[PDB]
Amino acid sequence: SKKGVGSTKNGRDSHAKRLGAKKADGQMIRTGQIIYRQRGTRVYPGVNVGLGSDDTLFALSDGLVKYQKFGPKQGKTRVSVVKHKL
Amino acid sequence: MKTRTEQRRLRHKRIVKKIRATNHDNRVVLMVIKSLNHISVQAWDFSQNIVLASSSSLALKLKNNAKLVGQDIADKLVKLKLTNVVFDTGGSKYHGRIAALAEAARERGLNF
Amino acid sequence: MLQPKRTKYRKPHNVSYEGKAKGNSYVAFGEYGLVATKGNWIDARAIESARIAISKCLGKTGKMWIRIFPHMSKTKKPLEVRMGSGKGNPEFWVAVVKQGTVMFEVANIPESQMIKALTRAGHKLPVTWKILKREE
Amino acid sequence: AVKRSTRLGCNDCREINYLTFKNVKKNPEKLALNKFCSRCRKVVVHKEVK
Amino acid sequence: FHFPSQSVSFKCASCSNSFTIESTLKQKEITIDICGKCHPFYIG
Amino acid sequence: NLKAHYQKTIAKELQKSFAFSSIMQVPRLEKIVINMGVGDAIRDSKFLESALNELHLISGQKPVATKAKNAISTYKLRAGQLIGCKVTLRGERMWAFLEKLIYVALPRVRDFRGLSLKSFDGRGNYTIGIKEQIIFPEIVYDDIKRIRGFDVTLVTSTNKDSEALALLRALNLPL
RNA sequence: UGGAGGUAAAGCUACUGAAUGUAUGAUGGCGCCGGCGUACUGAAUACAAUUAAACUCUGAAUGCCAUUUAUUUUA
RNA sequence: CGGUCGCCUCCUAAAAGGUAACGGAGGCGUACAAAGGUACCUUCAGUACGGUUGGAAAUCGUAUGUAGAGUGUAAUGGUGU
RNA sequence: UUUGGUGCCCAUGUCGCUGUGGAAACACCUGGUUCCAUUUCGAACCCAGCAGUUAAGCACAGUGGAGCCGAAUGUAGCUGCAGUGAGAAUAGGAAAGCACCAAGC
Repeated sequence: SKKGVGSTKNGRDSHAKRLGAKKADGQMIRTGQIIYRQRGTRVYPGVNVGLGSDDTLFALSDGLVKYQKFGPKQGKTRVSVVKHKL
Repeated sequence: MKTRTEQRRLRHKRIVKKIRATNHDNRVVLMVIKSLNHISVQAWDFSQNIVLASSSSLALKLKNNAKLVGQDIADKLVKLKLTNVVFDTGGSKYHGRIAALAEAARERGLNF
Repeated sequence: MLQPKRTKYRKPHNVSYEGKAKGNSYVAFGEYGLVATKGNWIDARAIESARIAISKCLGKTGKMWIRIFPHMSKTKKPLEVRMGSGKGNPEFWVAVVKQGTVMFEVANIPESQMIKALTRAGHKLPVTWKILKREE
Repeated sequence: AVKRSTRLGCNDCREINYLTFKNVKKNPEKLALNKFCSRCRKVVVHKEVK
Repeated sequence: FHFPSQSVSFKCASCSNSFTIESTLKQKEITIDICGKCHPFYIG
Repeated sequence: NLKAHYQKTIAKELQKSFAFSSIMQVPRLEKIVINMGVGDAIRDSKFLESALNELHLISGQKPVATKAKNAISTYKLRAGQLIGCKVTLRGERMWAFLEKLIYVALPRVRDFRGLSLKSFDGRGNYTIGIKEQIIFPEIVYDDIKRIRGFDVTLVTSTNKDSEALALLRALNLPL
């Protein structure tokens, strides 16, 4: 029958803001195009790339983008961009 | 916990990491190493991880002071069309022999 | 009965137990074990019943080993209430059972005694049990 | 729900030029700085105006 | 700055001995009645 | 000057006793440390002034304080509020403090029976605790009544405790 | 073909909270004169082995981002 | 009636991203004249040994140990020159 | 080759254990007056010199002791009775490798 069964006490949840992989290797990237969003630092800035105060990775010079693997147990990723060359 | 020698290598490494992460325009580097007896200088070009030339007191010159080493290697770089160099402190402080070398490099037409 | 004392969470989700078993696929300590040929959910009260039956039919001569333990806590919303209003309340602790893994094991007692003990303990479980010997 | 903003301007050119957070209960001494100005094209001293 | 003591002697009048590395300067050559050399149980 | 005495005779004496082929494998004193334990900073007696005063009157060297490095919720202690005092010294002061300890203070102990409990930690270090408050000549009476003493440490260049013991025994250390 | 990921599964001396047997038993409690036997509870250690949405030393396939060859639409 | 109405962290969310329920769990409506900027110097916590106050635990030296230390906070990620 | 210096690689490059060697050098070392220096002190930084040094750092040779990587087969999972391929662990491996400058063979 009817009964005041309530007491949820929690339904709160924050709006999810998209992040992660926004670009990939093999595409020409003009300067200023954001490549990877993250909360933290899981992709170290390599060469010819810049880091913004949100730790946001972006490019400075044109060229093809590539990822490299390194680290103490080979589990760290670097993003880099090379000039368009043959 | 260190040995006065690993510390020098460690601080040279922190400085090298700083120079490699900071650069957005390409300038050759002039590394300097001070030892117990004398000093040495090495002109390195980046983007290739190779070395143009070097100088020291081991080239049959007097030990330290010795500011002449701070000129000839400079003349080495200007003859290879390099005037935009960055001065590394190696694993030492910008003072004494290092400062003497820096002023020697400065006074013969180098820009840093 | 056999219950954990604290947990970082109070009401976790359920778990599927389809597919072949994981871990405890072979005997370890006892000489003769009881394997389960069906995955299901068993509470600690049935485990207690099986253990007391094993002990009573065993005597202070052999030894027995229990291979699993309830690590999960489901909920059961009280009776005659409407749907919603969050999750209910926990009232039992259950151990997931995957098919093809052993439940109880015994050793150090003649063959007829251990066989009858395992058969007596088997009917107390809601799974299709099967006897098994040590792999040697 | 606590007021923390404070406005700073110069004394040589007299315009409210900057805004900043400042706690009264932690800095009883009145803050003063030296900053650039957009009307005299130079760096001048700045104090808060209430 | 700080108490600037310098080279001052160190005598034992019961052992009649003099030594010096560093001592108090305000009273030159302080006298002491018992020391390690003077003490017979110190040596054994 | 005990420094020359050690550098010329005792060093070669121990090199010939422990017959080796290198002079610096022979043990050498590494550092001299003075450590003050202070507890009246939280009780608000003189705010560490007693330790600074005592260390000033004992040392021919400018004293400097040390701070707590832990969150100590026992009385009230966290990250600062200088407690204890610390001095590390080099050079002629090492031999000066050595000769002072071995000629003026320790032989003046009312109940002296030597100082040895195998206090070696096995990595070549010994620690000696001067118990009484005022026992040195450079420190004069009527200063403070807060109970505290001295904690000196003899440390050698190697990790072999036997060599350190031999060095200390050959340098006139009461044992 | 290149690349990102962190789930399916698998593992729990690779941390995180749960625990099973044995070998050591700390620390206890009981009894007993700092100390003692402990039909006993037992942290930490070595050995055999457990479970997970909020544990991960590790870790698929599929899908997704774009480039390559070829076909096709004019979307 | 009871609970909630905005924003943030993880899972639910099925390795792009995103996804709901009066789902599971927690926080926020600030703080910093320095914890911002820069130059320079320096590196875990704990544990053990040894010494006067000093006991589990103050402090000091050494050694060890591969983050159980810290990061103005809820959580996550990141961070061992 | 050795030998110091340093760059990317960061454990199959680690932690150690035992012997071997220092000409040129790197380091220990000799001292704090000159520049510089400690919350303090030539401990570290820095000066100016080379009496001694194989001890240590350092490099060789060994050491599979610890730590690390991990073969083949089989198997768990999934994509349409066949492809797909894990993890743990096993036999094994490993005492780094690739360039550059300078001295001297």
